[PDB]
Amino acid sequence: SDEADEAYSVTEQLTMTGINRIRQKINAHGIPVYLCEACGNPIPEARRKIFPGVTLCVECQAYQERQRKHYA
Amino acid sequence: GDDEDSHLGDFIEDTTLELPLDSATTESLRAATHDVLAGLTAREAKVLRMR
Amino acid sequence: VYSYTEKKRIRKDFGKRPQVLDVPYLLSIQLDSFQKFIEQDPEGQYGLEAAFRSVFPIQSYSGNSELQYVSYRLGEPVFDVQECQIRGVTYSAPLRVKLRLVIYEREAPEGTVKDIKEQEVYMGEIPLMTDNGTFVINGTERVIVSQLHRSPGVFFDSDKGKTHSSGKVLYNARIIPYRGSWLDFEFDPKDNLFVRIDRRRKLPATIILRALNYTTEQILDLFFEKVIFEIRDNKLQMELVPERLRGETASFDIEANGKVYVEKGRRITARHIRQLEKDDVKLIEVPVEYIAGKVVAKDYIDESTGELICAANMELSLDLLAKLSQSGHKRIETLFTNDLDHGPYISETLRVDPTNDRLSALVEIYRMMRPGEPPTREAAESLFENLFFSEDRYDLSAVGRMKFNRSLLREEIEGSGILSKDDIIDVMKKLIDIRNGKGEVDDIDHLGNRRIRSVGEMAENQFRVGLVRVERAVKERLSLGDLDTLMPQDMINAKPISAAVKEFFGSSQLSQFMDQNNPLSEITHKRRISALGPGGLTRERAGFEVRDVHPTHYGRVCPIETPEGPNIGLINSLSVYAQTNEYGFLETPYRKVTDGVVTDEIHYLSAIEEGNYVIAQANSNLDEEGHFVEDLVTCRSKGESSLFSRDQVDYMDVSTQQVVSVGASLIPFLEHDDANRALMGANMQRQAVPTLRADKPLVGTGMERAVAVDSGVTAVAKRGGVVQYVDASRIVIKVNEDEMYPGEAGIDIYNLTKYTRSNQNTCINQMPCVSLGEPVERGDVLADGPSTDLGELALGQNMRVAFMPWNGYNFEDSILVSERVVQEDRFTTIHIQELACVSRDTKLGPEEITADIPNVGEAALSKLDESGIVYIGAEVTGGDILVGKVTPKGETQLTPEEKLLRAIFGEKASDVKDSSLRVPNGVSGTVIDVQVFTRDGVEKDKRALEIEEMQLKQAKKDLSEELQILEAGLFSRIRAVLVAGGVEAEKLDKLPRDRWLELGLTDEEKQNQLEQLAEQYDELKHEFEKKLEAKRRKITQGDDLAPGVLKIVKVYLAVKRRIQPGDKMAGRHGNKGVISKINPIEDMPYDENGTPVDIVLNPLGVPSRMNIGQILETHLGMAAKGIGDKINAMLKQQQEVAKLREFIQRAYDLGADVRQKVDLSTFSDEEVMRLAENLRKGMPIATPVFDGAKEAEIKELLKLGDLPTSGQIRLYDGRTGEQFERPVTVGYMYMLKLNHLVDDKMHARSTGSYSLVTQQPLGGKAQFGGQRFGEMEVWALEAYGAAYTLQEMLTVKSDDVNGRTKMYKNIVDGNHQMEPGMPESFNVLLKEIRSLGINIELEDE
Amino acid sequence: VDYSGRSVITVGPYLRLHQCGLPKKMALELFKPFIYGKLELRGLATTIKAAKKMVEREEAVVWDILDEVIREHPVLLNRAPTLHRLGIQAFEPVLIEGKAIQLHPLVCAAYNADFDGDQMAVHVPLTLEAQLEARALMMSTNNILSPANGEPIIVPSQDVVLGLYYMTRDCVNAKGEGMVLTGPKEAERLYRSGLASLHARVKVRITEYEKDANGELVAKTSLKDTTVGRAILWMIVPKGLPYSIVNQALGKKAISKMLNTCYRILGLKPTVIFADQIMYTGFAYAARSGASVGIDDMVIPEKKHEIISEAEAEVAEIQEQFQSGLVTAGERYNKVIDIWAAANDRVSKAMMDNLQTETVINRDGQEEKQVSFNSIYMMADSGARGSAAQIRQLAGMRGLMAKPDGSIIETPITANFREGLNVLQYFISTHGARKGLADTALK
Ligand SMILES: [Mg+2]
Ligand SMILES: [Zn+2]
Repeated sequence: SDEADEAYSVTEQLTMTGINRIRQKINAHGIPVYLCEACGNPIPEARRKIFPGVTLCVECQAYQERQRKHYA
Repeated sequence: GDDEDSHLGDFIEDTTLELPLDSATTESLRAATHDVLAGLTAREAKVLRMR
Repeated sequence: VYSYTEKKRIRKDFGKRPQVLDVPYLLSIQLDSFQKFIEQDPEGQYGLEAAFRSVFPIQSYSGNSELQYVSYRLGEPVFDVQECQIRGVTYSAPLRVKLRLVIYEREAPEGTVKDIKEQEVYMGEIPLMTDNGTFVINGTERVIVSQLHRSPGVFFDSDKGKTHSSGKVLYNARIIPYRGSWLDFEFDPKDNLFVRIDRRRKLPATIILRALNYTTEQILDLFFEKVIFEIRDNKLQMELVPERLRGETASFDIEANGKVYVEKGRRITARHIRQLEKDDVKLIEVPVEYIAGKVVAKDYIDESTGELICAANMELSLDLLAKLSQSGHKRIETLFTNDLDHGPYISETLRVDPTNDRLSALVEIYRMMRPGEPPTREAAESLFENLFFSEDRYDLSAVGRMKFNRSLLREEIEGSGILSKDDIIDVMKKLIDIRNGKGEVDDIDHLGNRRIRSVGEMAENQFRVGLVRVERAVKERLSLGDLDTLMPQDMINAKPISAAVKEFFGSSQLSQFMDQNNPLSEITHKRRISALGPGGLTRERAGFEVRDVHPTHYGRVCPIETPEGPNIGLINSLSVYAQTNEYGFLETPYRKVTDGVVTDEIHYLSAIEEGNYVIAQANSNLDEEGHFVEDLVTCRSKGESSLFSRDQVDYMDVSTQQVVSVGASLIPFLEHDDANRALMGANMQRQAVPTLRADKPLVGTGMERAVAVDSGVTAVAKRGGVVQYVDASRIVIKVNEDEMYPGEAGIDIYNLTKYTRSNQNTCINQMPCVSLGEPVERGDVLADGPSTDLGELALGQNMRVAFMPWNGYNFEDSILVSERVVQEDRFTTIHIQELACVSRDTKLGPEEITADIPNVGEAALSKLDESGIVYIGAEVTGGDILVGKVTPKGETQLTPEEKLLRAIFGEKASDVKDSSLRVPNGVSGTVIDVQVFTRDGVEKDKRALEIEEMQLKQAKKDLSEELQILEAGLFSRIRAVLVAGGVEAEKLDKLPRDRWLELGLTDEEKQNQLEQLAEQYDELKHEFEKKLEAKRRKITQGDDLAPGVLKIVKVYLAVKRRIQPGDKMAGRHGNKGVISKINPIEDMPYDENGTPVDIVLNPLGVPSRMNIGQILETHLGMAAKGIGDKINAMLKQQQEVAKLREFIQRAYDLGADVRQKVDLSTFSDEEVMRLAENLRKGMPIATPVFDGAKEAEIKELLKLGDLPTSGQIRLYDGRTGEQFERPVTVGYMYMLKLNHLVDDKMHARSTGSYSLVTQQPLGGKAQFGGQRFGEMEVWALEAYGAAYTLQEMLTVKSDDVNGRTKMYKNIVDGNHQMEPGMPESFNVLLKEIRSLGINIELEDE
Repeated sequence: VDYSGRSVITVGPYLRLHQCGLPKKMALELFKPFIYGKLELRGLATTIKAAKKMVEREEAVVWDILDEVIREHPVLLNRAPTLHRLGIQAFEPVLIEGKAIQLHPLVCAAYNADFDGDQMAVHVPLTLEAQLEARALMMSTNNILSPANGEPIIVPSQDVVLGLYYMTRDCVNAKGEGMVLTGPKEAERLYRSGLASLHARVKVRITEYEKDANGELVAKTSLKDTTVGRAILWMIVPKGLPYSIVNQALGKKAISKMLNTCYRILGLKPTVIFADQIMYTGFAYAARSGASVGIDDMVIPEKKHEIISEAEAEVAEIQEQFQSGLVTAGERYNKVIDIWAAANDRVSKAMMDNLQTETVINRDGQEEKQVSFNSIYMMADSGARGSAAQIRQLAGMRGLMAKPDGSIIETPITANFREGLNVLQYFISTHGARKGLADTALK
C-alpha cells in the first residue's frame, strides 16, 4: 500500500492512544471524599461536583501536578 | 556515494573475458571444421590438420 | 485597470481577501546572499572584505616583514555563460588583490619603512552567479542549497526522562560561542548542580562562581532570598513575608495578636495567605524546631574570640542557635528554601564543593582543563582568564551576543564579545529558575535557534579557510624573509584558495544539480533550506528531534512541502514571504495593528520576537476600514492559539497564503487535503516533465504567474515598447520614447534559446507569444519557456476525467487513458539525449575517427558523411552508428582452425578494432546537433572545418546586426547635436546617412560636438572590428581538453517519447497513477451528448486517502469547461461582440464577494474577441489556496453554464451502449506527467559485461546488469523447497566463470542442464582468508 | 544475476492468476540463448552469428520462435522488499506489447504491491529442475494459503469487492420486484436486457449441491427468496458450496470466507478457477455500477452545529471555573479534551446515522428506510476502502490533531474536508501528519 496510508494508520494510533490516556485520567465516577487525601481540608462543592470522586483539594492538586511537572 | 552503496572498484568492467557468443561460435566451428576434414582423405585430412 | 498584455486571458479570480503584500521576488535568498558576498563593501562587514580583514595583514615573526591588504577586484570572465555551458569551463571570474608587502627596518619597531613593494596578486576563480542564482561549475547548472544550523548563543535543554531510571529530568544549559571554549551547566539526579568546561570532566558548579571572585556570603545572597529569624526576649521569632507560605506544611500554630488565623498540621492554602495579608502579620513566634532545619547564610564567629561559630551555609541545629544566642545577635539570616519553588540547589552544591575558597578553585580549574600541569598562581590566572575572558581566544559573534541577550530576558540585543560575571550568573539563575517551575526549555527545532546560511556566507567561510592555509605559507616564506627580493606574489600560491573554493562549489553535500525539469522545480530548488551538510546535523547523530514541525514554522518554512521518504524534514522548503533576517534567523511579514485598527504597514518579525506579541489570523473578516468585524478574533500568541478581545491583537498575517511554499501554494483547493497528501502532491508537482504543447492550469491558485515570470525561463521584457520583428529565434523590442536612455537610444533585442538539453534530459525551449506589430508593457513576458503558457506556469495538461471503476484496468491506482489523449500528442514529451564519443591516445597509437570501418558494409554507413560524424538530421534508431571510431589493436593473434579459415578464403584479418559510438539500444531519434571539440595538437578534420565555418558565419551575422544598432544610436546622438543650434530638418533624411559627418555647422561648441561624435563613431568601428576578431579567435582556437584526449565528438539525439503503459502520472493533490491501457476511442464512456471521457480514474481512492480536494477540483474544472463551451458556441455561431460582452461579464462577476471585478466596458470591441478566442478552450479560474472558492460558488458557476448542479453526469458505457446506473462524476482535471517514464525504467540483461575483481555481472549502460538477487530473496527460495533454482541463481547465472559459459553453450545447444562448479566469490574468500595467516583448505573425499 | 530484468508494472485484469504479462522486448532479451538454440535447431539460420543478426533485426520468424520457447516456460516475478516467502513467484508469460510487467490483480496482496509505479523484477529459470520448481513449487496457483495462517491470500481486494457488494445487495422497490424466475440463467437474461435491475428482491430456483454423501454430491433444488444480484452471481459458484454463501450482502470479510469455504470443501483447482471467476464478474459488475464518488455524497449532519455549540459552551464553563480557582490547570486541560472527545463521538455517530439509513424510499405503499446506496458509504461499508474513521473526517468534525510529543493539542479541528479548513486548523494537522510519515518512512 501507499506511503501515506501507513502514515495515516500511525497518526490514528498516536492520537487514539493519547486521547485514551487523557480520558483514563478523568474519573467521572463518585466515591465521595469530602476532604483531601493529603492535607485534610474540605473539598468545596463546585470542585467535587465537576470532577466527582476527586481525592485532593485544589492546592494539593496543583502542588502535586507541579512536582510532577519536572517528571518525578 | 551516489547510489545504494558502491565502491568505484565495483564498476570497473572486465575486458579479458570472451563474449559467450564467441565461445559458442568457436566450439560450433571446431565441430564444423571437424566435419569438413571428415570430407578428405588420410593424406588430405592429416596434411591439412598438420599444416 | 489592466495592461494590454494581461488581457490575453484574464483569470477569473476568487479569493475574498485583499492582497496587501504582493509576492516578493521569489529568489531573494540566492541573489541577495551572493550579492552580500561579492562586492567591494566600504565597511568591515560581510563580503570578501570580511575574510581579507580577518586574515590580513600578515605580520612575520615580529621581524619587520609584513604583508598587508589594500583592495581587490573581480576581472570579467573570459568565457560568458552560454559559451561556458558549450565548452565546459567553470563560469568563473578571475580575482585580483592589491597586497602591499611592507618591510620595516631592524632597530625599529615602527621605525622608517624601507620598502613598500605594491603588486597585485592573483588567487582563485570564484564562480560568479548567473542572473538566476545558479552557478555553472563544469558546464552544468548547479545550485547551492541554503543551510540551517544552530545559532551560537545559549540553549536550555532537558534530556528528559530515560537517564537515571527515576524519571527525574535534568536541566542542562550550554553557552555555545561562535569560536572558543564552551561552558555547560547541568543537574545531577542527586540534584546538586555541576558545571563543565568543554566536554571534559564534571565539577562542583560553585567552583566557577568562586573563580569569579565570589565567596559564600554573596553566592548565597545571589542564588537565594533571605528570611530573618529574631530572638526578641523569648524563643526564636521569625520574619513573616506573607507570600512565602504558599503550598507549604503548617507544622505549627500560625496565630496573630493572640488570635488564631491558621492552625497547625494543615496546609497553608491561598485562603490562609489571603487572611494573613488582610490581618497584617509580620513577625511570627514559631518554636525552635522550625529553625532546626533552616540554613544560615552569613558567617558567625564568637565576637570575643573570633572563633568560627557557624560557617556560611550550614544548617542551624538547636545547639548553634543557643551558641550564637550568647553572642548578642537578634538578626539571623536563613535561606528561603522550599521543595516546590525556591529550591535548595546552590547551597547543597556548596555541600558538594570539595574546595573552600578562590585560589583553590582556580587550581582545580587548571587541573581539570589539563592534567599533569602543576598548579600555579599565574598559570591558573592565565588559564582561567584565557578560557572565557580573552578577546583573542574566545568570541561570541555578535549573533552570539544577540541570542545570549534575548534568551536571558536582557535589554541590549547587541553588546560585548566575551562573557562576564553577570552573563554567567544570569545563565545560572535562568537554569535554577527553569528547574524551579517558572520558565521553560527551548526545544531544538525552534527557529529561534536555526540561523540560516546561504551561498554567500558558506562561500565566505570556504574562502576564509583558504586564507588561513595560505597565511601559513606566507609567514613561513617570511621566516626566510629577504627584505627586497621577493615581490608580494611569491609568498602566496594561487591554487590553494582555488582548490578550496572549487571543492566547495563542485563537491559538497549542498552544491548539487539543479532539478531543472520544470520551472516550478528550479524555483522550488533555489528556495530551499537543508539541515544536512558540513556543519549541520546529519541523520545518524541527529536524529528524530529535527524531523518535527514546530509552531515557529507558521510563515517561515513550509509544513506541507518536504521530501518524503529517507530524509523528511531535513529539507524544509522556505515559505512564500519568508526572508533571511539581518542576523540570519528566518523572518516574515506581519501587518501592524494600532489601537484597534489594522494598519497597512507591513513589519518584519524574526522567530525570537514573536511570542511576546499576539498575532491575529489572516482569515478574519475586517470591516471596510481596518476594524475587525467582531470584538473577539482568533489569534495565536505563544504557540497556542485562541480567541482574543479586539483590543489586544498586535499583528495580522499578511495574507492567507503565507503559511505555505511556492510548492504547495499552487495546489488549488489545497485547503481540503490531508497534509501528507498535499506533501506528496507538491512533491509530485515538482517532477512534471514539460509536455509538447504546454497548455495551462485550467484551475490555478494565483501564484502560478509569479512562479513562471520570476523563474528564469520566461523571456521577460526589460522595457516596454512596440514589437518590431518577432521570429522563432529572436524578439526585437523597439523601446518607447520615454523608457529610452538619452544617448544612443537604440532598441532592445532578446535572443531566445531554442531546443537544448537540461540536466534531467528534457527540452528547455522558448517560443514567442507576442506577434508582429504589437505593444508590450514593461515587466511583461515575450517568450514562454518550457511549461509556461502566456506567462502562466503550465506544468501538465488539463483533460477529461470520470471517476468510475471501468473493468479493473484502474485497480490500485492505475489509470485508464483513452487514445484521444495520445493521438493528439498532448503528453508527447521531448527528451534531448547527449552522446559523447571521445578519441583517446593509447600506447599502441591514437584512436581514429575515420568513416572506414571493418565488418560493416555500406549498410550502417549510409547515414555517415565523408568523415565519420553523422549528418545533422539522420533519424538514427536502435543500434546504428553516429560516430565511426576504430582503435589500432596489434597482435591479432590468430588461433587454430580460424587460421585454416582465413587460409580458405584469404580474407585479410584487419589490424583495427571497431569501437564506434553507436546509439544506446532502444532510443529512436533525430540527431539535432553535432559538436566537435579538438585538442589543439591535431589537425581538425573536414567536418570540424564545416562547423567552424558555420559558427563563424553565425557569429559574424550576429555581431554585425549588433554594430548596425550601435551606429544608429551614434547617428542619433549626432542629430541631437544638430537639433540644438542649427539643425536642418529635412536636409538630413534625403542624403545618405553616412554623409552626415560632413554636415555644415558654425564652429561653435556644436561643431566640436560633431567632431567628437565622429570620434565616437570611429571608435565603435575599430571596437567591433577587434571584437569580431576576438569572436573569430574564440571560435578558431583549439580546446584545452583533458590529458591524453585527441578530440571529442558530441552528438545530440532528440528522442520524442509519447506515452505507454507504465508512465507514471498524477494530479496535483497526490493521486498517483500508472496509465495502464491506452484504450480506443469507441470503448470509453460517453456522456449523453457524445464526448468520450479521455481519462478514467478510480473512485476508491478519494475516501480512503482523504484528498477530497481532487473531487472539488474536478467540479470546478467541469464548470470551467462549461463556460468555455458556451463561449465556443457563441463564437462559432458567430454572434457579435455584444453578446460576448454580456456573457463574459456574467461570468466575471458571479455572485459572492470577490476581489476581481473587471468591467469589460473598457475593453475595446476587438480585445474582447481576442479574449474570447483565448477563453474558447475554457475559462481559467483562480483559487487562492487557503482562501478558495467555497462549494456554493462552484454550484452557481456551474449553473452559469448548463451543467447539472450535482456535478455528476450520467454516462453511457462505450462497449455495451447501456447507461451506467448511478451517475458518475466527470470534469476537467489538470493532470501532470511525472518523468518516471517506462522506457527509462525497463531493463533486461541476458549476458552483458562483467566485474573485474569478482566475476559477477556489471553492465553500466542502464545498470546493464542483473537485478540484485539479494539476501531476503535467498530466504524466500529456501522457504520453498526449491534449491536447484538457488544453486543456479548464484553458481551458474552469476559467478562460476566456467559454469556460466557452459550454461550458455548448453542453452544454445538445447540441453537445459547445468554444471555448477563453485563460486568465484567464495574462491576470492579463500584467497583473502589465506593471505592472512589462516590456513583454510577443503577436504577431498 | 544474469538473465533478469525489471520494470514498471500495471494491472491487466484479462489474465488468469497463474500468468503474467511480459513485454515483447524484455522477453526477447531475457530468452536470447534459448531463442538462438531454437533457431539454429529449426535450421532457419545457419550458425549462431546469423541467429544473432536475425534476433537483432527483429525479423518475422524470431517472434514465432519466441512464442514457442515461451510456451510452458515459467518465469519468476519478484519485488524489491521480499518480506515473506511469497515475494517470489512463478508465472507463465503472456507476450505483450509495451513495457509493463502486467500482474494479476489478486496477486497484489501477496506482493503488497500497488500499481502506482512500484517496479517488479523478472528472473528466468534456466535448468530443467528450475523450470520444474517454477511449475510445482512456486507457480502462483500453488500459493493461495498464506504460510502464516491457513486462510487464503487470494482475497479480492478493492474494485472487485465493491463490484460484488453492489451486485449482491437489495433495494426495496426496483424493477422486477417480487417476480419469480426459473434459474440464475434467466435472471441473467433479465438483467442484461433491461427488464429487471441488478438488485431487486425476487424468488429464484437455485440448486445447491451439498456433499455429505462422502465425496458424492446430492442434488437439491428449492425456491430461495433471494435477489437478482445473488442469483446472477450463483452461476459462478462451483457445485460444492451451499447457497447461503452468497444470499447475504457480501462485504469483504464474507467474501473472503467464501473462498475459504470453497478451499476447505473442494480443494485447490476449483478454488483457483473460482478466484479467477469472482475477480472477473466483480470487475464487470463494478464497472457497470458506475459507482462514482462526488462532492454531494458527503452529507454533513445538520445537527453538527448544535453539538459543537454545546461543546464550546461546556469548554467556556470549564474556563470560567478555571479563573475562579476551582480546578487546577491540569484538570481543566483534561476536562476540555474530554468534552471535545465526547463531541467528536457524538458528531461521528450522528453523521453515520444520517448517512447509512438516509435512503428512505417507498414500496407500493407509504415508505421505508434501508441501508443507503451512498457511494462514499458503500466504499466504506463493503470493505473496499476506508471505514468509519475516514468517513468521520470527511463529514463530521475531524478529531483532535495531536502534536508529535503526545500532548494532544486542545484546539480541536472543528471543521472537516468537505467544508474548508482555515489556516490554524491545517497548520495543526501538519504536526501529526508529518509525524506519521517520518515514522513509517523510518520503518
Ligand atoms: Mg509504491
Ligand atoms: Zn488537599
